[PDB]
Amino acid sequence: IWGTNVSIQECTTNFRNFLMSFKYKFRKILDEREEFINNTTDEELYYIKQLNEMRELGTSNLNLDARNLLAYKQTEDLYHQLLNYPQEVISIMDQTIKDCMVSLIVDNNLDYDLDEIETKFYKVRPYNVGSCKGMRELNPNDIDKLINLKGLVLRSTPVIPDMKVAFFKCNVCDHTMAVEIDRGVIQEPARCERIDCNEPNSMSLIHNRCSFADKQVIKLQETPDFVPDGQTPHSISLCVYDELVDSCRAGDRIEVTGTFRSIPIRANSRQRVLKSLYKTYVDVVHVKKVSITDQDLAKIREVAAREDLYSLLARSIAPSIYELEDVKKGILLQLFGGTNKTFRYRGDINILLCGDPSTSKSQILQYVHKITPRGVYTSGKGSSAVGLTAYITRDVDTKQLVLESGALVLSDGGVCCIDEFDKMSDSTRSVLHEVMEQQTISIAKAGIITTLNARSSILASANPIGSRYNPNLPVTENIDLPPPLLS
Amino acid sequence: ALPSIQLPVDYNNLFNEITDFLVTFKQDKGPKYMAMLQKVANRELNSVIIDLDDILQYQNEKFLQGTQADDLVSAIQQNANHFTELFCRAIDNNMPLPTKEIDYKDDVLDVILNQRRLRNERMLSDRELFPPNLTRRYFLYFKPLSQNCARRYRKKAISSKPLSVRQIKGDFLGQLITVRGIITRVSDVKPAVEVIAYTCDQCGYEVFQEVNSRTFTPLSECTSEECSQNQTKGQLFMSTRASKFSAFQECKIQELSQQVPVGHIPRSLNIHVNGTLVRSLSPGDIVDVTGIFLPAPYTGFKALKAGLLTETYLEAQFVRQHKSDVEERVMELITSGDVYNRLAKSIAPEIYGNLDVKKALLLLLVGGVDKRVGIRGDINVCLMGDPGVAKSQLLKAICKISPRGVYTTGKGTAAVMKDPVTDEMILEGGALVLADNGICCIDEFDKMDESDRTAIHEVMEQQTISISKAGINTTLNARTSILAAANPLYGRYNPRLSPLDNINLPAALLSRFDILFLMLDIPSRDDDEKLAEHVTYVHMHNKQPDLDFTPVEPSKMREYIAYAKTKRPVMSEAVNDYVVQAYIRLRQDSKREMKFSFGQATPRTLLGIIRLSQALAKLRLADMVDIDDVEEALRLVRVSKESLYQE
DNA sequence: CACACACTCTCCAATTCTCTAA
DNA sequence: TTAGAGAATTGGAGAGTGTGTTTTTTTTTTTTTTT
Ligand SMILES: Nc1ncnc2c1ncn2[C@@H]1O[C@H](COP(=O)(O)OP(=O)(O)OP(O)(O)=S)[C@@H](O)[C@H]1O
Ligand SMILES: [Mg+2]
Ligand SMILES: [Zn+2]
Ligand SMILES: [Zn+2]
Repeated sequence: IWGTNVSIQECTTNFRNFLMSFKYKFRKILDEREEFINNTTDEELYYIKQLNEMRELGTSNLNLDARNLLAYKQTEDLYHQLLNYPQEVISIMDQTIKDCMVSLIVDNNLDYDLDEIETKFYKVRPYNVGSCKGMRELNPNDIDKLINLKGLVLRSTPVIPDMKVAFFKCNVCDHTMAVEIDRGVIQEPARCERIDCNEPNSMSLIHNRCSFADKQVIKLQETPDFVPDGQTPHSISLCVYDELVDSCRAGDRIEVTGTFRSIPIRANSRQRVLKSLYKTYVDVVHVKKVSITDQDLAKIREVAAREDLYSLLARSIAPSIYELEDVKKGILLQLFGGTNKTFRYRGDINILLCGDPSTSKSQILQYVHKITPRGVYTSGKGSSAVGLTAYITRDVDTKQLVLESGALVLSDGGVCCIDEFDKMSDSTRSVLHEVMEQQTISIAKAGIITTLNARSSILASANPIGSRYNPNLPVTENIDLPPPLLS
Repeated sequence: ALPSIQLPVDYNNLFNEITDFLVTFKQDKGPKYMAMLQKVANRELNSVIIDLDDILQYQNEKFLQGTQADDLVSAIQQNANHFTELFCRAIDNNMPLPTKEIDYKDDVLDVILNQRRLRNERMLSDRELFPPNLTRRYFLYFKPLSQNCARRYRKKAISSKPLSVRQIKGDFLGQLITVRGIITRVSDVKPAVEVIAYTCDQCGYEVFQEVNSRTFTPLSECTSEECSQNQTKGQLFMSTRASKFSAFQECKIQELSQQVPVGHIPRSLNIHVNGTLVRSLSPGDIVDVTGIFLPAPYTGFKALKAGLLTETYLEAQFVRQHKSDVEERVMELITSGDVYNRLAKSIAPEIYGNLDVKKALLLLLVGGVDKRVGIRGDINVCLMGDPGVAKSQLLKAICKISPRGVYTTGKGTAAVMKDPVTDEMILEGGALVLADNGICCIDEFDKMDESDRTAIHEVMEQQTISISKAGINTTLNARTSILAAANPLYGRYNPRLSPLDNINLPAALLSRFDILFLMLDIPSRDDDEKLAEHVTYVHMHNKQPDLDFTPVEPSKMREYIAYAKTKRPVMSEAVNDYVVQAYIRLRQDSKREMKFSFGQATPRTLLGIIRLSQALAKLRLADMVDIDDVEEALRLVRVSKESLYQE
């Protein structure tokens, strides 16, 4: 390895002898774990079992852990070089994985296509590289060094195709050859490879006949529980290649491991002048989301055969709320709903929770929201989290006419628990009329005319007018809601 | 052509004097700077703070024995950028060898050193290569002269006088000056490249390129001797592993409102902190930044576009902030002074009366701790008051003493995104997030729109504000204690009218307030006289009419909260009983009274009672929650409820 | 404005060629 | 047919003519239709 005085051969041998003959017992004794009595889960060859699992499942990536290098004896310098020289280390680890798997195929006589195994690219994903480094403490000596980060992703750009293998065509003799691309440079041939033609400058790139990889820049955000209370959390830009693409949607919280790398940026596109600020990103190599069963069927039969199933479910709906026996019963029935008869018939339960302002009017709302699979908690008066209705937005970025669906839609089958149902606007009250009556939301705006299937369940909870509900006065005179909406 | 001029500075003599100073200076271990360089060689320190007081002392000492100096302090305050290089060169010459077993696990620079040295040596026998900045692992700064109080500072020592951004004229460019002002906008840390480490695909030779221009052009031409003589015309590839990077942060210092001449507008001045000074400046700072005021050039094309008009920045060198012994002191004050009746009057010494409101403000300042949920340890109070009553003065007094406290008005919170077009920053805060571990003093609470109504509602029962700008759904932690100062509409409060009718706040928001005080003024014969005497005495003597104990320091409250926060006073079972019968009888009397419906005791009143009792014990040692605490808490709650029924 | 890019105008010595060499 | 003296041509560096930028739509008024 250049700039390290480290031989690749010794590293490959170290990782090779680490692959087999290694047992999880070494890891169990590395961390001074008291419960090292286990034999099958510790003394067995963990990595050999993993390789067998890859062979019988045909997978590529490996969820290698960093501590396992410390557990073994000869792979301590290997671990330190992995932390210091992640690129070459990861490349040689992948090559060693491929060679070890083909050697295992050769040795165990488990017949398989050697060419198929050789063609497939096998990856390694070293996670738990070290302590949870802070985003704000990324001093510039961590360049090209493995970094562990924690945060919640803000957004994610679509797939960005990056060229891997070029494809030129001789525009005078129709000769085509592929030139591999290294470090994003085009090493176009000087002349035609065919000697009978050998025409210089006769090569034109055929863009759609090239080979492309997947790149997905992800804007990671510092987690709120670790940012200083004064300033707003900072952000860093991830980079995801050839895999793990769309493996972390916006809003997820993940622990990402990658090499902290910086690249120059061109001050002027036409010229080669480069800004001296070196925008930084990280090349992700593993993402872990820090955030159906026959036995399950048996459990369903066990709970269903119980005589007190109805009361048990009523209690489990809102365990922390006392009394409210019939309310929990109605909510439970709403969760199931009627049969979706077809030939339209709603086949769904809509429940409104009135009365004087109730903390449960909110607590049981969050409880049912957590219970229901689909649906989303939403406030009618505020609608800050979700607009509660489908309307066209100009997303600013590219300023395109993107149609974003409201809270009602996206909750088909689920329960769209509304809050502050009394204080919602009249315009969205009409949308509620439409969704509960027609079951669909129709939009005609900016040249887009369409009907969106809602098929949602409404569980609203509206506080009354005045200090508290008046039982003597009728519900209409207290809730401030149109009678057609209440019926 | 370039003319020639005669300047009496003699850089060579100055360099010799500099070397003598770095070798032969020992402050009243060996030499101080040799010890510092020894620490640097041990990789335990990477900041050579070249003090100017030391250089002045060195000059004064050698003045009595030969005057072997040329006024270095007056020679680097006139041109500091060159003397940074001179000091670095002198340090490289006198750099001691390490005297410790430093681990060299990450020795990429040393590996390049030995590799290139061996490659050069295998042909040198025929059987500087390294840029000076590349080998350096230290950053060199200047500490400005302190106060002289002598004839030496005869208007000299421009780094001693803290200037303002307006007084930084164009003739100070290149000098080592210091400015005083408030930081407003500090950028994120970016790696600024100092020298690139291009490597050639063939010829094996790597060529470095020093750069300080904010923009450069890659070489991409193997001009090495072997490559040129073989005419291989190899291309160069960057190697960030072998390159040298320095952390770069671009702050921006404004000027205080007291330094702005009448009718003018505050100016600003870009600051370029780099090296080990990074992350030492934050937007909520008032600092005396010392740096070299330098003309950043518009190098490129807008260069010819503009002309001689340069842009300036301050290369910061030294930042000086302005802004169990204490435990023993506050314990002794507890023994001597009665905190309950003393801190209350200490909050607003210049505000006469309203003592119980001040007592409640103490509970808000301390606040109970009930983080475990199943809840919250934030106390919120609203002062409906009356126009002409010093609610705003109380809010300002709370803000100026409460750590992480902010003051704001309803009409001018929330948040704004991407305010500057150029940098395009993300998720700028507001007013509630700033007082994260503090208090927000929302004056004019009634005159505050629906958007801020929803924002404060979210903050109040979530302790975290969120936005939905572009579907990001990001959120900002704002666990701020809320202190509102709404005032009645139609001017003066009407006691006859119902309290919620007098102020345009929905009962849903007000009912969630832990404690509420209606504190309106009444024309009397004696209270007004004492108030007038107090105010007029304040006008004469510029100081409060001290008539009782008036503690000033707020660190006692900080000690109390930090002390009892870990303690978390556990409530007694008898306490829980007495409060359950307290709720029973409170609800009973609420019914039997129903006059204004703004009272029906609600689970939230119980939670407020619990948190007030927790705060009271949190002020008094640990686990003091007993009948004594709950009696005072319920007395305060009942008094606050009665305040709504005053007169 | 001027530094860097793209490219027309322009030009000798190493590379090819065929008459006279061994 | 071989090792070596003569013609004949043209690609790779460089003289030079003309380019190409930096360069911007925020915030603040004024109008207009719905609300
Ligand atoms: N108890 C008091 N002690 C001392 N000064 C007081 C007191 N009450 C009022 N003041 C004086 O009143 C002025 C501040 O009153 P404010 O707090 O602005 O009244 P206000 O009720 O906030 O008015 P607004 O804007 O209608 S809410 C200062 O001049 C104070 O000195
Ligand atoms: Mg006021
Ligand atoms: Zn061809
Ligand atoms: Zn080269």
